Amino acid sequence: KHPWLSAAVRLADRDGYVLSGRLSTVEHAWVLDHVVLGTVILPGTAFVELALAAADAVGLPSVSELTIEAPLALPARGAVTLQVTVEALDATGRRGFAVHSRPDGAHDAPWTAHARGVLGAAPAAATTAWAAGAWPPAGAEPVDVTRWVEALDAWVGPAFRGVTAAWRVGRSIYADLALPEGVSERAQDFGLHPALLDAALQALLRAELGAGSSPREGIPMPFAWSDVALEARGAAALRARVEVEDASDGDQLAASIELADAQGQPVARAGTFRARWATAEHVRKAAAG
Repeated sequence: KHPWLSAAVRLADRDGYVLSGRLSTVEHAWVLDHVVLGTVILPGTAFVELALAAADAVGLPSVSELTIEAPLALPARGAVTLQVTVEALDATGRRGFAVHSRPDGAHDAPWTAHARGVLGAAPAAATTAWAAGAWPPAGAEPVDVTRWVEALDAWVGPAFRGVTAAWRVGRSIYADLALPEGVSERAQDFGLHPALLDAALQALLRAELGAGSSPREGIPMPFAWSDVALEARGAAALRARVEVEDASDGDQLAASIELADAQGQPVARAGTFRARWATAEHVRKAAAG
């Protein structure tokens, strides 16, 4: 089952699936803590979670690609209806998909597309030996996760403060991630709780927007993910390795993410995450539609 998807229909007239559900900000008030430069939107890691749920429903192991097209503005006390569409399996073993929402109750309001991509085979496994033994890895320098970062600390609520400690060795950020109290109780209901995957992004941003960085307007916003596969569902706390790619584009940030459980074993990996710097007005306008 899933907290946000209540039906998974295998289509009868073509090779495809339609997953439907509902996201209530009363039942899941934690999502409202995701305030982005003043605008309340669902975290993009929630689209990853929904795509991972679709992969499980259709028997594929990975989200090969996901593009975020438009944010999902969250009602202060209401619900949105969700739909995940999954297309036919092609000769390379891949399926297109899309994630959509519409305001709850308005049964002929138009659907809004938030994310699209392709489901497929899983990429190569990555060791989690970095999570075993010495922690942090030898030679690490601390990242002060309590140091103020305006773009995060001015805005987000408690569910989106999920980094308990972080360090860096060169391009690799190592972090302890944990869902806050209250929020953690639902972790077992998700494939990968969106606030827990978002904590890996928080660790990256605190490292990149922190001490010694040049000030910049706004915040990097995820727009694309590649090769995201879960090995274990329902985790509440993790160790993370976030390896930053050398940025060939000054307006973008890119990294891989690897997550390990408390026993040192793999939980999930994202081959690539890509973000682009966005201003407050850009986010406001995008959420307004």
